[PDB]
Amino acid sequence: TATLRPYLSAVRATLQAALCLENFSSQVVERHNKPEVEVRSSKELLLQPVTISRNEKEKVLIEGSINSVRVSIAVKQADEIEKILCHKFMRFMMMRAENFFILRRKPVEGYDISFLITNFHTEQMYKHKLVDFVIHFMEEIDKEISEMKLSVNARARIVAEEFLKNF
Amino acid sequence: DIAALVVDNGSGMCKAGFAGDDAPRAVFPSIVGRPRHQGVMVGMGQKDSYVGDEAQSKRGILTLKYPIEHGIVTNWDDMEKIWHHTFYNELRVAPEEHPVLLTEAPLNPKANREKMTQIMFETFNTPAMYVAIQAVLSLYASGRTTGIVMDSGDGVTHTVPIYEGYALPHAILRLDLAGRDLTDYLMKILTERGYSFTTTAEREIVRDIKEKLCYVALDFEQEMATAASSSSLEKSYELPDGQVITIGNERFRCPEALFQPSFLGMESCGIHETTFNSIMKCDVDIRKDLYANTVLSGGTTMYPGIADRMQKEITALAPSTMKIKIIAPPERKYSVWIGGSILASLSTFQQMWISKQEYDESGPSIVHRKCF
Amino acid sequence: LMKILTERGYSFTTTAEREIVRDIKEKLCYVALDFEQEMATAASSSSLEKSYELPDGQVITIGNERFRCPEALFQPSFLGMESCGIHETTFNSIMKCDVDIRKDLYANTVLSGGTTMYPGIADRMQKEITALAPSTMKIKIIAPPERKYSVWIGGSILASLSTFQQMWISKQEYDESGPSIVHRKCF
Amino acid sequence: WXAXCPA
Amino acid sequence: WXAXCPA
Amino acid sequence: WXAXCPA
Amino acid sequence: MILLEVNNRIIEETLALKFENAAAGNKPEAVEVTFADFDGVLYHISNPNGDKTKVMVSISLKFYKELQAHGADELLKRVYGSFLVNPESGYNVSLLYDLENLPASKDSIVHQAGMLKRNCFASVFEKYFQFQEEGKEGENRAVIHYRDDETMYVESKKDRVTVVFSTVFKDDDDVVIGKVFMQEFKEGRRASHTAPQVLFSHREPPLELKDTDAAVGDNIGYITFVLFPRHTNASARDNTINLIHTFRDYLHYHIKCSKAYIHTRMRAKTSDFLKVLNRARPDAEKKEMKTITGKTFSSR
Ligand SMILES: Nc1ncnc2c1ncn2[C@@H]1O[C@H](COP(=O)(O)OP(=O)(O)O)[C@@H](O)[C@H]1O
Ligand SMILES: [Mg+2]
Repeated sequence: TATLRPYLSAVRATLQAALCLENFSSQVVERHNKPEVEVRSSKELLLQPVTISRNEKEKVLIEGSINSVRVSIAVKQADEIEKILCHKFMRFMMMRAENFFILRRKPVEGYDISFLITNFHTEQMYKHKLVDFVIHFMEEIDKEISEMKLSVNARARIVAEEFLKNF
Repeated sequence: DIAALVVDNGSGMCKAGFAGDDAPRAVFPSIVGRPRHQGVMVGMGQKDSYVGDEAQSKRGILTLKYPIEHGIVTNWDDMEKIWHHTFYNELRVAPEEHPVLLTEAPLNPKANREKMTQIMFETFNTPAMYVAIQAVLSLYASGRTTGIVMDSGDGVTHTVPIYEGYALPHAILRLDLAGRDLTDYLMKILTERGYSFTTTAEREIVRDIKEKLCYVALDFEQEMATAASSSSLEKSYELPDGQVITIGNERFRCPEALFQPSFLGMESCGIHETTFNSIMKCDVDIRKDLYANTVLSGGTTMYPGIADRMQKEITALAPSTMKIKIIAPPERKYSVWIGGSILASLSTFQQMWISKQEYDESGPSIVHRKCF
Repeated sequence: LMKILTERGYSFTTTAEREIVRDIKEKLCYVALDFEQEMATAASSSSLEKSYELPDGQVITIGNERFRCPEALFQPSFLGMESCGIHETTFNSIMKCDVDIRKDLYANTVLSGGTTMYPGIADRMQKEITALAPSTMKIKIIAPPERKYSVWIGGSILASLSTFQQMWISKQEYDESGPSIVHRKCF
Repeated sequence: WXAXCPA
Repeated sequence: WXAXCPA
Repeated sequence: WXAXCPA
Repeated sequence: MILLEVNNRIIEETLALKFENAAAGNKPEAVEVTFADFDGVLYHISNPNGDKTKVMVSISLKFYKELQAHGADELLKRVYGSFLVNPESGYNVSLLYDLENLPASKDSIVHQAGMLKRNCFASVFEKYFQFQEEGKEGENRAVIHYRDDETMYVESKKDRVTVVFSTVFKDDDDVVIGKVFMQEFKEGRRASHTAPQVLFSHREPPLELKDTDAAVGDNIGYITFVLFPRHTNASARDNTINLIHTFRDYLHYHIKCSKAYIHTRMRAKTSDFLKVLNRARPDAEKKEMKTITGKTFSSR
């Protein structure tokens, strides 16, 4: 859209300032190769967690590291119906978290969705296309949730007409 | 900067934009199309429904339906989709960041504007909204404070006299007779030549023909005799398949229905008599000021030479000492929106919105108390 | 009524349907005793709703409008008119008479016509006139149950009289002067 | 409309 | 027909 | 009427 | 299934099985089946004092007191004849079928035994239908506690019957979706040229509930049906009673199917987002052709 343009430009510019990932083997365990932002084992391989917010309640928290990036998104939820629909939709997104290679089966507490892009995802898959996917999600999620809301309204109207027709 | 949205949302053409401009940002036909066949090619654009210009482009394989009929919303599941496409696809702006200014024809069911408010607040969560009459916005766009507007909208015609900014709600007149009825009439009378248009995709072609070749006659009988006696008044149009049609006498019979509803089997009176009666409904001591400030509007008053016919009819009706001056700006097709971009931009208006908390307190019925 | 019915969503516009609207009026309309109270009631309860069946089988449902249509008789401002209601008209036409005869007129006010056949118009008129007139005078709205034909019934009573036979306009007299004679013989 | 005319 | 439909 | 009001 | 049905399946099944076993001449076996229904109704089909020849079908309702009022058993008696006996201890209504005195055409009594709850409801409801048919104004108006936190206020006048549902849902998601499902309930009268006047309110209770004990509050919704003498006549009152009886349960049912409806659209959009992600995976240069099972091709 055109009301999220500076917010999305800032988010995209912060995404490709992180996502400069490198291969790294663990220090606190013999031969494991684990994402350093998930284990939080070494405090020297962790960059500052940067927040980019459009208003009080829509934001992106980006936690960088040497071989991983965790991007948590707190989406706009205006009323209770949008909250229910956003919850169910994010849940149906988590369900397939092996088809989405950069997704995370559980969101970071306080945030609606979370992506975890390690270094293998930037070595075996296009980096700019991952950035584009994140920005496209942030662009289109509000529109899709609004269409869900309109679908619920239409279902309510059809149910009312199906009842009051028999009288 | 942050400014209110102005959404005309007419009966046939949805026009939306930002307040403070001199032209609508997005203009598109308010139709919803759904496919009537079954795809066979894998992965090629399988989606539920097209809306707006996209439906016009792919109208060959869709069935088009108008959500608004005669100025009344008759399918809310489609009006919601229209507004959604306006917000997120045409203007591409979040709905809960700007106040909205909607328009509605006068003498309309209260349920219409009540549901408008309910949709704008519960669904899209706009922080403020307002539902103004179309003729008042047209007069605001004209740039005066007294006169009678004759908004021959495409879906509906209506006249609203105003004097010194004091609208007279007992002289407003509404006539359900406008562009869509003329389109259907043209479809009905085109069969005489032999051209048969039945489906909606063909009604769109008929509207494109009406919007291009039709014109109103200064004197009906004279034009009929001229078209019958000489083949010098016929025009040629090319359908979007290569066929060529030639329409003559029909050209001025379609818009003539506006002045003679008897053609369409209606008991009503022409728009000229409607305007004259709406003027004579007012008190005498102001009638002259109306006679010299008759204003046209709507996309159905774009027919060539309609100002002359209207002036002649009203001069024949009104007394012979009043100066009739049909104010017809060459931009009338957007006047209803233009005045909006003015009204929402004024500084003495920012206290007349319907705030979200006012609605949360008083229910959707607050539109009757706030909006005139 | 045709104008306010569109609010519910019924569009009667043809002269043929004006008869249907007049029928709806004389079948369901009624005069409210306290207008603001009835407006508060009809907007808070489903006790005013009434259903009418059009000749095509559809049924419309009118609530509030049932008493907004005749209320205009007491508040012509609803129709954009400037004049006063019928109660104020009666009170004024009384007050313009001599002082000695105001009491008798107060006591013997008589309704008539076919527009006064509204359930609850006699009591509303009595309340309004009592509110206008002084407290020592007594108001009696003589509303007979045949007030739809009074102008005819009385018209009959007059014609059958024997002392009235001299007040006629005979053919010879019209032949003498002309159509202007109606200004002299008839009062 | 609901009564009279379609809309 | 001439335009629309065959006849 | 002729002047004022219709009739 | 769109509209909920009024006949219970377990009662019909059990009684038809017992009647088939009795009609064939087999010796009767024991039966003790307890179950439930909508609105907290409790059924119990058993035998009286181990008498394997009699089957007693008892029902416990929530409008306990409104059915004990005088005249609230006219319909039950009329429909059930000699089957209606004294209630079993702890229950409210009780039918008693003797497996040796069963009349012919055993389908009718089972069809009328599966509608025991509907008949108990219609018996306490036709009172006001009659109070309106007989041309009497100001007849008794009551509040049927058809549930435990919701009420149905019935009133009968000279020319109408007003039914006001005071309803509230238990779960938060159900409350949020029910606000919508009840707001959009006046848009149904555009589907039929003859539908009762429906009014919805959740700002304030109607003026009918100001002298009565119908449930009120700031979380309750009020839905007023105005049934006119074209919906309560002696020929179309069966459908009206069925609908007024199953209205709340039907709304609950469709609120709970709305979620299973939305889930399909959410799966579709999830796949549509996966297709946008797929633009990041670099297309392979050569793939090995496998089999339906997934093993190597084993041939060119
Ligand atoms: N130049 C024209 N001549 C004749 N008819 C026109 C012309 N332009 C538009 N129309 C017709 O008038 C209508 C346009 O009115 P419009 O301003 O869009 O009002 P609405 O928003 O109610 O559709 C359309 O139905 C169109 O077919
Ligand atoms: Mg318009």
